[PDB]
Amino acid sequence: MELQPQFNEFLANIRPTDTQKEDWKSGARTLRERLKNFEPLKEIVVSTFLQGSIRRSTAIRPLGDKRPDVDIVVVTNLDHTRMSPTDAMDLFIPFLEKYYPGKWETQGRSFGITLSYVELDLVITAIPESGAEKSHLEQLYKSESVLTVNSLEEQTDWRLNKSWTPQVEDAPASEWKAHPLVLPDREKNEWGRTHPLAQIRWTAEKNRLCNGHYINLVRAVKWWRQQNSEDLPKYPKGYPLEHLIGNALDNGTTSMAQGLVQLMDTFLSRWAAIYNQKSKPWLSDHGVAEHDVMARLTAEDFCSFYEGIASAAEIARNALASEEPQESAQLWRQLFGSKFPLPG
Ligand SMILES: Nc1ncnc2c1ncn2[C@H]1CC[C@@H](COP(=O)(O)OP(=O)(O)OP(=O)(O)O)O1
Ligand SMILES: [Mg+2]
Ligand SMILES: [Mg+2]
Repeated sequence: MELQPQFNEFLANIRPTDTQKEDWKSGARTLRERLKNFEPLKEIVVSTFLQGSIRRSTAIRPLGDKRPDVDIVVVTNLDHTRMSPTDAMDLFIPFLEKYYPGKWETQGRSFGITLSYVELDLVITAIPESGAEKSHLEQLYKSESVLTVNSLEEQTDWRLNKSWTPQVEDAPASEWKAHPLVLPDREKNEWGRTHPLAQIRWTAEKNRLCNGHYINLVRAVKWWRQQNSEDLPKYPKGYPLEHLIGNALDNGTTSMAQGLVQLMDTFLSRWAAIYNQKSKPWLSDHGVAEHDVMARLTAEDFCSFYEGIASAAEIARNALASEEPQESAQLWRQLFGSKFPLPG
C-alpha cells in the first residue's frame, strides 16, 4: 500500500526539528546582518544569500552532536582577473576575527564557522560580467527572491525573478543560465565557476512538477542511506546523492511510495549499462553544464551504491504492492527503520 499518512508522519520525524530550523535561521540572520553593517566591506559586498540542503529543504534531521549547516554565499564585485582567489578570501579575515574569533577556519573554497548550535559556511564569490550585464545581474542578486530567508518548502510561490515578492514565473533562461559566479579554489589556486541560483531554481521547479514530493523523496532516500550506512559506500552522499535522485525521479509524482519505486526502478534501468561496465555516469551540474556532479565519485563507490539500490528496490516494490497495511508498513520499516510508523 502507499500508506500516505504514515509517510507524512515519517517525514515529520526526519525533517530538522523546529529548534534546529530556528537555529539555522538565527545563525544565518546574524551573520548576514553583521556582514551588511561591516564598514570595511561595504564597497565590495553586493549581497548574500542562502545555499545548502536546508535552504533547498532536502536536509534530514542531524543526529547526535551534529548541528544544522548554513551555507552563506557572499556576492562581491571583485575583479577575478586581477585579484587572486586567496587575496579575495583574505579580504574577509578581519570580519571573522572581529565577530567569530577562534571559531572560524579556512577551507578549500570557503570559511567554516563552528558555533554550538549551528555550523556556518561562508563562500566568497565574484561576478565575472561587467557593465550593463553586471548591473542586471546585481539587480537579480539584490532581489527578494535571492535574499530570501525562507526555505524552499516554506514558500512554494518562490521563483528566480527579481520581480518576485513573498503569479510570476522564473525569469527567462537567457538572463541567468549562462551567468555563473566564480569562486575561489585555494587548493587549485584558481577561480572556478559555480551557479547555486540555478541549482535552487531547478530544485524548486522539479518539486512543483512532482507535486511537492521531490524534496521529501530526497529526504527519504537520505534517511535510508543513513539507516543502512554500514551496507553502503560513504559516497555518494549530500548533493551528489540529491542530484542522482532528482535525475532518476520522473515528473508528475503522485505519492511517496509510487515515487520511490519509480525513481529506484529508473535508476536501476538507466544505469544498468554503466554498472555492467563497472563505470560511473557523468551528470552535468544545473547551471554549469561543463561540470560533472559525480567528478569525485569513484566507479567502485557508484557500483556499490547501485547494488544497494537494487536490494532496496526489491523491498520497496513488495511494500508498494502489498494489500495489507501491517505487512506494507513492515516492509517500509525494513527500508527506513523505526521512524516509519506502523498504522494504528
Ligand atoms: N559535487 C557537486 N557538484 C556541484 N555542486 C555541488 C557539489 N557539492 C556541493 N555542491 C554545491 C551545492 C551547494 C553548495 C554546498 O553543498 P554541500 O556540500 O553543503 O551539500 P548540501 O547539498 O548542502 O548537502 P549536505 O551534505 O550539506 O546535507 O555546494
Ligand atoms: Mg550543506
Ligand atoms: Mg528524471
